[PDB]
Amino acid sequence: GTENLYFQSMDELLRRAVPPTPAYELRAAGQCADFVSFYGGLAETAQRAELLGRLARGFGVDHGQVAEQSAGVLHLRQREAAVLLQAEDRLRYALVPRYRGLFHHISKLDGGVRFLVQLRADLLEAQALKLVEGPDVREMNGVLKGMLSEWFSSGFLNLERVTWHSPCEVLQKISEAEAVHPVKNWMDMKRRVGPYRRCYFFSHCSTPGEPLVVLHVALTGDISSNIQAIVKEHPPSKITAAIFYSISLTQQGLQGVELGTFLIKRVVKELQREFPHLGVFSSLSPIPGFTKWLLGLLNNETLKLLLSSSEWVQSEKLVRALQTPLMRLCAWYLYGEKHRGYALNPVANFHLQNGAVLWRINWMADVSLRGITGSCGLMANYRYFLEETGPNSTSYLGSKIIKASEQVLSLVAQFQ
Amino acid sequence: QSMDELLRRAVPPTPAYELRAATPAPAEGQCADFVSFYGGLAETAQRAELLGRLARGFGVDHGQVAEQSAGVLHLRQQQREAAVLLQAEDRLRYALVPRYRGLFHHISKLDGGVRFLVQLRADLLEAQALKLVEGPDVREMNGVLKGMLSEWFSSGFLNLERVTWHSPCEVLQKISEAEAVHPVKNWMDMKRRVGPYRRCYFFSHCSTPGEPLVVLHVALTGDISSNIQAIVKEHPPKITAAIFYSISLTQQGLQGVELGTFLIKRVVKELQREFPHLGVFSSLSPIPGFTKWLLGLLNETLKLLLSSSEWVQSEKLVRALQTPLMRLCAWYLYGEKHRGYALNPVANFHLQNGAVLWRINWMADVSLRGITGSCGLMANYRYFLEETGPNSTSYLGSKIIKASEQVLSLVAQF
Repeated sequence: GTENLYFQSMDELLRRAVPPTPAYELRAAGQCADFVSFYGGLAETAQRAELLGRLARGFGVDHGQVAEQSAGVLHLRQREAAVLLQAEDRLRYALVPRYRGLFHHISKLDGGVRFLVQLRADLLEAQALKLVEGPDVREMNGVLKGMLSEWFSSGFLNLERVTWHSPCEVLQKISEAEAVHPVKNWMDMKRRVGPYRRCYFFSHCSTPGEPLVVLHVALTGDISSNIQAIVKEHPPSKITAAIFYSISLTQQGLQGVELGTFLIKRVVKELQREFPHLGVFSSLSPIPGFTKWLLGLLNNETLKLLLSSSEWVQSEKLVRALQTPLMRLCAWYLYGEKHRGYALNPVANFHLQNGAVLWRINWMADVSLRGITGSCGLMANYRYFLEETGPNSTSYLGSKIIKASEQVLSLVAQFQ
Repeated sequence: QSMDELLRRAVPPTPAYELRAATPAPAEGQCADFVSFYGGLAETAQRAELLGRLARGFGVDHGQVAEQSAGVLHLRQQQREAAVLLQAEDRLRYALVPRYRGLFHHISKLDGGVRFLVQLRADLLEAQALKLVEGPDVREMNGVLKGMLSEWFSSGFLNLERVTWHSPCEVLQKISEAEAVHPVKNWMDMKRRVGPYRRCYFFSHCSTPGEPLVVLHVALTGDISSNIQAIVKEHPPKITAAIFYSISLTQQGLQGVELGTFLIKRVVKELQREFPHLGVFSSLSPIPGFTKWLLGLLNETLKLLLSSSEWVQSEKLVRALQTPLMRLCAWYLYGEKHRGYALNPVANFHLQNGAVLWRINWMADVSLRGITGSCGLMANYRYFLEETGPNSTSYLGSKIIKASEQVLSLVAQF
C-alpha cells in the first residue's frame, strides 16, 4: 500500500534528480542535492540496493547512439585528421553513462565525495549480499571506483603515525576497524602503539586525522613465525626485521584504489629514514578461506570435515599428525590454486602484486578461535626484498608468476 | 632526436585492458625521467617541441579504436548477451583514452607532481599563445590536462584562509606580490589591508597550506563605495556593506578552473557567519581596456593625444568629459559584446557570478594606472544574494545583463 508508493517515488526522483546528457554539439554550454537527500532518508540496505539497481540500468549509455558513432568512425576510415578526431570524440562522448554526470555534480557539493565513498561502500555491500546483480551495476561500480581512484591518489594522502598522544577518537577508529587480529582492551591498543611497534595510517589531505587504511609494524630481531608472540608481548622503552602483522581498510568504499599498496611503499621509506641499517622486511599474514577451501574439497575421512571446527586443536596427537599434510595442502592453496589465472587467496594476491615472495608457511602461527577456524592455525610470511619488488610485481601482474622460497616449493613438490 | 627516444622510454605504456587498474612498478621511474628532462629544457621553444610530440605521438591508438568500433557493431547484428556487449563497449571506451593521460596521472603521485603539471599547463598555454605549438592534438591534450587540474583544484580540495597581521610575513609578501588590481605601496599599506574594517581571504590547496592560489580583498563599510582611494588610503579604528575591491589569481596553469567564482561564494558565507545582519554585498571593480577601446574608436584627434594621464590636470577638460565618457562607458559595459557575452573581462566575471551592473563611478581611481586604464572610471557589480542564482543563469544561458536605472539611462543617452 505504502510500499508501491516508495517504488513509484524512486523512478520519479531518478528522472528529476539525475542530470540530463546535453547534445555533443552543446556539451560546452539542485537536482543532485535532491538525490543526496532521498538517499540519506533510506533506512535499510535493501532500499538503497533498489535505488542503485535502477540508476545503473536506467541511466547508463545509449547503446543505439554508440553503434551510430562506431559506424560513423568506420565510414571515415574509407578523410582528414581533424575529421577522424571529431567522430572519435563523438563516440567517446556517447560512451559516457548518464549517472557519471550525477556522481560528478554530487562531488561539487559540500561533503559530496564523502557521500560517494559511502554510496560505493553500500553498492559493494548490496553486491556481496546479492541484493543487486547484473553487468549494469558492475559497470556503475567501475565508473565510481575510477572517479574515487583519482580523488584518493597517493599524492593526496598524508602518512600519519599513531602514538598514545593521538586523539582517542583516532585510536577508537583504528581499534574498531581491525578485523585481522582484534584488539582485546585499551591496554592492548596502548602496547600496539607503544615501544618496538609502529602504527601508521593514510588520511586524505582534505580530512586530516581520519584513517582510510591502517598498517601495524613490529620491530623485531627475526622474521616472526607467531602472532601471539607479537600481540601478547611487553617490550621495554637492536631491530633486525620490520614485520607487517596487520593491514586494514577503514573505508570499504575505497576497496580497490590501491591504498594498501601505497601504504606499505610509504611506510618502508619512513622506516628506512628512521633505521638506515634495516634491510629485512616481511609480513606475517593470515590465510583466510583456507579451512573453507579444505572443507569444500572434503565433499572414514568424514571425521576430518567434522573435527575441523576449532575443538580439534585440543588433541596433541591429531595436531602432530596433521602438520606435514595441512602444510602441503596450504602450499598448493597459495601457489597452485588460481582464480582468473591469479592467486586464489585475496591476501596472497595483495602481497604478490606488491612484489612480495611467498617465503614461509607457519604451522600453528595463530592458535586463536578465528585463526584455527579461518586458516587451521596456519599463517604465511610474504617477504619484501626491496631490490626486486619491482620485477616481482611485474612478473605477477604481467606473466601471472608467483616467486616462492624452496620451503614453499618443496611442499608443492610433495603435492601433485 | 633525444625527445623521440626519451618519450618512448618516459611515457608509461598503455596497460592491457585486464591490468588497467594496477600501477606498474617502472611507471614511477619512467615519469621521474620525464620531469627531469622537462626541467632541463631552457627556452619555451624546446618545451613546445616536447609537448607537440607528446600530444601527437602518445594520444589514442586509432587502429584499435576501429577494431573495437567494428567489434561492437558485430555484436549488434546478432542480439548477444548484455554483459558481452558492455565488456566490448568498455574495451572501446578504454581504447579512446590517450596514452599521455597515464603520464599526467602517474606524475601527480610524485612529490611536487601536481605543482609540475600546473607549470606544464602554464607553458602549454604559452606555447599555444606564441603559436610555437598548433594542431587539434595539442588542443585535445590541453583539455585532458585542464580536466584533471579542474578536479584537483575543486572547491572541496581548497582551504579558505584569512590574512591578519598574525600571518607569516612570507604569506603577506606572497599576497602583496600577487596584487594584480591596485598595487601595495609599502608594508604599512599591507598592514592596513589586513587590519580593522578589512577582510583578506585566500585559497590554498589542501596539500600546500599557506600558499595562495587566489586572493580576495573585502572592505567593511557603511555605504556602497564609489572611490578606491577612500578604501586603500584610509585609517580605520556598525558595518552595512561588504565591498570586494580586489581579486587576484597566482597560477597561469589554473586558467579556467573557476577559483574566483568559488572564493566570492565561500567568503560571503564566511562574512554572513561573522555578521548575520549583513545584507549588502557589492564590488568596486575597475574597467580595464576601456581607455584602449575608446582610443581605438577615435580612428577627435586632440582627445586621441590628450587621453594619456596628463589630461586630468585641467579642471575645465574633466568637467566637460563627465557626461560623454560615462555614457560611452555604460555602452562599453552593457552594449559592447564579445561572442555574445560582455566585452569587458571583469564585467563578464561578475555577471557570470550573478551580479548586477549597478553603478558607474566618475573619477573613482585617479591613480596613474586608473586614468590610463579606465579614464578614472570604476563600477559597482552588486550582489543581491536572493537573485544571484537566476542572474547567473540568465547571463550564461540567454546572455542577459541585469542593470540599474542609472546605467540603463546612460545607454538610453547613447
